[PDB]
Amino acid sequence: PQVELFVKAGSDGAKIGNCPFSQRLFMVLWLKGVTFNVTTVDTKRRTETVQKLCPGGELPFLLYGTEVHTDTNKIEEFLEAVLCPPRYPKLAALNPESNTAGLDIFAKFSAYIKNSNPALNDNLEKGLLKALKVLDNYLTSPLPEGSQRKFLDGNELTLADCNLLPKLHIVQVVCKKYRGFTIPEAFRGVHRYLSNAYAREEFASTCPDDEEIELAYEQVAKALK
Repeated sequence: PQVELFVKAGSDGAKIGNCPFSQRLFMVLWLKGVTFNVTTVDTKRRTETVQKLCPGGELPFLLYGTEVHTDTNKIEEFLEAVLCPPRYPKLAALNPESNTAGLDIFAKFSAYIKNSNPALNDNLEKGLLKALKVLDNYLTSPLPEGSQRKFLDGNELTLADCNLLPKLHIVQVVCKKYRGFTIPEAFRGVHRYLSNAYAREEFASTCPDDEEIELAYEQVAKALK
């Protein structure tokens, strides 16, 4: 059945905009190998059909045949269940820990980048570094089930990566631009993971361009005074 994903539009009302939820679903659909289409939505000038398909304005959203699906988590669950073998590969992680590792980074980043007071930056930057180190330890330690492995759960991209990678990419782009902050080179696990991810088109190609991510954070990110 025809699959159509509706995602937020970026700065010019047309390009794909910054949104880790949209990118997560794009990655899942690409990894499944299903035929699908994508439609961008300018939250300041939505179309009639969209105004009707999704009255509440939640984005992203998905159309499966003629049925609308909302809530990124529920949409992902649905896709894993219905796009299944032998036609399409199972993307779920085997190690439960893969599904939480590094998830806390994004919130820590968000608090860190919204803060402008230098006294508080010392603490938030350290909390961000700490969360990055915990992820690094997960990536360097062998997994119970299934280190030098490429991704969170092994050598194949799973649903866990589809959630985390978009978020980490935003962290990197925004932190570098607005704070000159880079993920420590000391964190080899995190760096190898990001390099391995960037080599995969499913991630690289679904990243909005840096300026779009930067501009998405213009009224969020503050300079430290």
